[PDB]
Amino acid sequence: NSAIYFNTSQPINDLQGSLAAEVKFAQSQILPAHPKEGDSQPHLTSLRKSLLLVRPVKADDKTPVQVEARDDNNKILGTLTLYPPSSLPDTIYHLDGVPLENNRITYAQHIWSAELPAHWIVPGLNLVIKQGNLSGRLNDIKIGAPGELLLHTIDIGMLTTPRDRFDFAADAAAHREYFQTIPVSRMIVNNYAPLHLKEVMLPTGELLTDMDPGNGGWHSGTMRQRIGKELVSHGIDNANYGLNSTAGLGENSHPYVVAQLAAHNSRGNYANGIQVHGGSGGGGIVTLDSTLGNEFSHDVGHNYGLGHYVDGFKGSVHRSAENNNSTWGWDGDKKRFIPNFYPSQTNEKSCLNNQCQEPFDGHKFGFDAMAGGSPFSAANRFTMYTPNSSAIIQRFFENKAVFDSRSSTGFSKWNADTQEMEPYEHTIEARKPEQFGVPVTTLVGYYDPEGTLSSYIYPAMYGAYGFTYSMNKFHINVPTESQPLDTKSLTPAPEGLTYTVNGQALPAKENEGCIVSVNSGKRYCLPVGQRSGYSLPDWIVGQEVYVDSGAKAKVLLSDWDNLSYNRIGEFVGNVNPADMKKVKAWNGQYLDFSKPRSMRVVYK
Ligand SMILES: [Zn+2]
Repeated sequence: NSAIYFNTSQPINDLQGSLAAEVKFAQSQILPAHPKEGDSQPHLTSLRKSLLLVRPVKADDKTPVQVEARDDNNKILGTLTLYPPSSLPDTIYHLDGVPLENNRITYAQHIWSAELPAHWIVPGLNLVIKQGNLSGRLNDIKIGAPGELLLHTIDIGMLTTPRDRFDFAADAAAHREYFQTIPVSRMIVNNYAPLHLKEVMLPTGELLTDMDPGNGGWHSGTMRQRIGKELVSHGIDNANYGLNSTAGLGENSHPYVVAQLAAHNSRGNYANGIQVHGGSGGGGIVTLDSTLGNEFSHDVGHNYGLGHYVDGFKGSVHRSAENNNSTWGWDGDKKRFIPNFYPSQTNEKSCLNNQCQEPFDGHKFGFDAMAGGSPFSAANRFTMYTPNSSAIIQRFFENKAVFDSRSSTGFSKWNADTQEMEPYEHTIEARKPEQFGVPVTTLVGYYDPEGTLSSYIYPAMYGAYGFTYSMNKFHINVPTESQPLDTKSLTPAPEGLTYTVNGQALPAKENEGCIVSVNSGKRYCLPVGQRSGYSLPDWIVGQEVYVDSGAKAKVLLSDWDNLSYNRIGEFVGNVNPADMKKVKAWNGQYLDFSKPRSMRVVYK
């Protein structure tokens, strides 16, 4: 017994030409080239590596399939030679050993595949697919904004020590696992040092010690709101926006211009004991008890503009291929599909408001993460969003501005009319960061502007990545590099504060020059006036790389160890591997610098 195919649906042609083929892309999920009538699916997100699935209407698993990609200007981007149906990526339930029958599962039969680089996924992209003498064109590809998510993590102890159970924050792989489920180009997970509050001061001017006089719970308690949410979370969000002061009561003062969320763990001593907070999110905040699984995907989901049971059954239940709201996930690092069903054969149906989705070969179909869904396996510790929710999440990111160090305003926002990221003016009067994603010391507390009395500065909060600038609530970001009716001596920041970047690597700064791994996105940066050691670090040597040079900088590369034999190539701006292969060197010849061995960063 062998081969159990998920998608047995009749392929519909998506091309204009000789070749009849169905086309699918795959980022945070498998998405169609042409969505069916009444189906809600996300479209391609700009600047994110995409799988390309080609299913010829008239099957041919033998004749080589090729893809020629062209940009808006009709310049050939590249040519790919697809993998035969036999080489189609497996499920994450597959095991290595040739004769636990999940290994039989395969997405579909007769599907050809390739990987389209991130820099191709930009509005204007057109494909020409050829299968021998046959050819077809896909020239109406919808590509959305390169969406961004900035997520802060802090563990708050309120009249107690921090819980120390923020699994997500302590696990880099979880940041990566979550990135696979959402339709963004870039995700930054910023670590804040845990906050310990032995005393708690309220905007009413009431100092607490020992316990909050009211009751607390999962969704309640005064501290949970005033401190956990407004002071800490909206404090971190507001400081990054440059707002020096806001009211000590309320959430409306938060501008929420960028998709910036401050996720926390909060527990405090109340008049009914130590109460752990959780189960909520919105307006740039996340109150998490469980930081992995459904609670994370739901709470964060709320920040994307989502409610509960989005669009009833049609929108909330994961479906088989003959239906709408049907898809499978994609793990772009593992190079494997994430099926929308549990690995166990329980023969259970998935129902909502009486409607049901029948199981796939015994496997129970999942659930949106705003309708009580849960991860399928430890392969991805997060809940898969249904195509309907994923489409809403995508629209949400596209409509948000982005912190952008290369922008004249420090911000960029998508122009749906010109199909490009354009500068966005942030208003406090114009407000622009002096420093971008630098370590930060977030100073926080309350002050009485009229006086008489009770102004209180809280202990300094320390972040790995933030933005710096030149009763009421104060929230100011100071660069940690500086070293730090009330006065308080500020403790220096602890050591190991680190942020994570998933997807698109961060851009090179003004007087900086990088080479970046096409695979991992891990950068090797040097400032202007600096060179590498004798040879580049072992990790980057032999790797497929792109150059990212700052406005005031120039990148010098050699294909030899030490910038030797005058075999130096000059790279300015953003240069891709294909444009690193025939570059004129200082020694008057054209050389390949696609696998460099030494580097130097100069001005100009
Ligand atoms: Zn909810």
